[PDB]
Amino acid sequence: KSEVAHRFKDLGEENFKALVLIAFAQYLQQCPFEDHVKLVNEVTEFAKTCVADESAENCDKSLHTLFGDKLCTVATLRETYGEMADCCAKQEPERNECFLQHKDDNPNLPRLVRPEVDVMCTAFHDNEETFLKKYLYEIARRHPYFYAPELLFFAKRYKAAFTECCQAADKAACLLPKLDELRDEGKASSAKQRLKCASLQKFGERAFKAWAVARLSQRFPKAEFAEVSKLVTDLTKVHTECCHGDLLECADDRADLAKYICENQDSISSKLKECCEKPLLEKSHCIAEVENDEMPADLPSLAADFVESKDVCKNYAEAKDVFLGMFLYEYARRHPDYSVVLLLRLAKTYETTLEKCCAAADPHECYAKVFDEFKPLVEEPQNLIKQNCELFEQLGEYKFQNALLVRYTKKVPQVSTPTLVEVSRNLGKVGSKCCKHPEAKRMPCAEDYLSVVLNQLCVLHEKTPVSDRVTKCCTESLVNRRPCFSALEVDETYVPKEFNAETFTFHADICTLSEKERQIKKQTALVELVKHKPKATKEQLKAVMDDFAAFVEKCCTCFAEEGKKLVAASQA
Ligand SMILES: CCCCCCCCCCCCCCCCCC(=O)O
Ligand SMILES: *N1=[C]C2=[C][C]=[C][C]=C2N2[C]C3=[C][C]=[C][C]=C3[B@]21[O]
Ligand SMILES: CCCCCCCCCCCCCCCC(=O)O
Repeated sequence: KSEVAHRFKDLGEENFKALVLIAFAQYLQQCPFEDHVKLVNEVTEFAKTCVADESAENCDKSLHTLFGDKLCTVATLRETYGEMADCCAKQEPERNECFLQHKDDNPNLPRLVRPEVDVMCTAFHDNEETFLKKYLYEIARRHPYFYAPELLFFAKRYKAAFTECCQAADKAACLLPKLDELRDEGKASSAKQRLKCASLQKFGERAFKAWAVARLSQRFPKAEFAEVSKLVTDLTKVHTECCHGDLLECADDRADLAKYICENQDSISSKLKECCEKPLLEKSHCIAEVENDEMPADLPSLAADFVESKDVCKNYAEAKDVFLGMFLYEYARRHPDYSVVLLLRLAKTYETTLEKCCAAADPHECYAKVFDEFKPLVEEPQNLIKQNCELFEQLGEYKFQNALLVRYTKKVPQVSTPTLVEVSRNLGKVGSKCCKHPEAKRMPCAEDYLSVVLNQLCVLHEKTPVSDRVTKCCTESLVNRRPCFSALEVDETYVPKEFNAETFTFHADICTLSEKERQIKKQTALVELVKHKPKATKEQLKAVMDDFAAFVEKCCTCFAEEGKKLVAASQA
């Protein structure tokens, strides 16, 4: 079975010529684009010889072998990959394992910098195949562990924005907003894939399955616990393998899970019809982002089996993870409106309760009212979402972001100004995205988007530690991470920042700037305003903000004239 030829079929020549490009670009991050093009063309030509004759020359070697063979022929030594060239002296599965250990992950590559809209649409027109292929090359060499089929999914959406906006009226009003959402979603996926690999190693796979049972029970409410438990086991085995870095081994386990799910749709979900009729690449991908199946009508209460029962301590003791997983599965399938972390708080609370009750003379009397403990935990994110979405409606996205700047700078003023501006604007975005949902779908939307922003804040703070309270909340636990950040009181031991005079100086270049960039600096100064006087309160801050609005809108030169009056007047 010639694997290079079989891969070429059922996957398509176009997807083959793109995955081979992403694959080699993830290893040879230093080699130029045109050098990569020949290698993809050479592998494509060689694959075509195996397509025309499966038992031809060098067509009997498997995927890792021909990959490793072609990779060890590029004068890899002395060209950055000196150590990676030493992998050639090994053989499978040591040579490929050696290749994975030498992915740079942090290559000293310049910021990509997008060209002008007219330049891109012209380059996209005159040479579309070369234009898009350079896009895959430049992104794959900077994200060496980004799952290649997933990176290919973004390339299609990248091309869809160019075909529509390049033949339009105001192209920049069409293309540029699509590219930013595309680039933002690309960073979110990259950080999500890493957060899940780090969560697997830091906290162990016992807690990883708990996250998977809850999410899968919400996704597949019409599935038995045994099916959900098997899907969680296989899904964990896939993530454990895909975090090693090997694309080929990750893809095969990822395709076997989709095949099993499509063969057992009648015992998993009713919403996997059009999902399972997609090709190999999209099948595994679409199932990951599948809508929750309809909840089974007339589901009994969890009072019977988990709090009343007759004897439940015996059931919990023999399997202190299965019985907790059955409670999590039954609670999650009934509450698709809860976040995954909320359901884990209820289970962990139900866990700590049983161990204190089953360690008592009358365990039943100890756990007789365990469900009263869940009400405060369910109402805590609900009140936070409603209090913040309502404050978002009466403010708009911008003024909601500024209310978050003041609130979070006063909590941790030690955080750098560019990080406080970035995190607060992204936290305002989850308001513009999730408050447009009803209460039945607001908590999961917030959980998914907050997990992206809160992790981005942590990885920035991890590389440059600054606050102990940010460090504790960032390394506590992924279940208690959000309640940790929301429980931060304002910093009382913080000494006010010194009045840097130039920081509050503006120069009328902000008059004609950029709607984002103009308010980036308008929000940067607001952070520096709060850092200088951390005891200003909203009334005085709304006064200085109102005084700045009249100073900026009118005097737009005078920025030094009226500016000096503002600084002295604000000193109050
Ligand atoms: C975001 C891209 C990650 C790439 C590696 C993913 C490895 C594991 C993904 C395999 C899942 C296949 C679909 C499983 C169906 C479960 C749906 C769900 O994830 O909630
Ligand atoms: N992702 C995500 C997350 C976060 C935190 C913790 C954990 C986790 N995990 C698990 C699962 C299941 C299903 C789907 C997805 C997922 B992940 O990986
Ligand atoms: C910089 C500190 C960020 C703190 C984030 C507080 C934002 C609160 C908004 C409502 C939180 C909703 C969380 C739902 C998921 C969960 O149960 O934690």
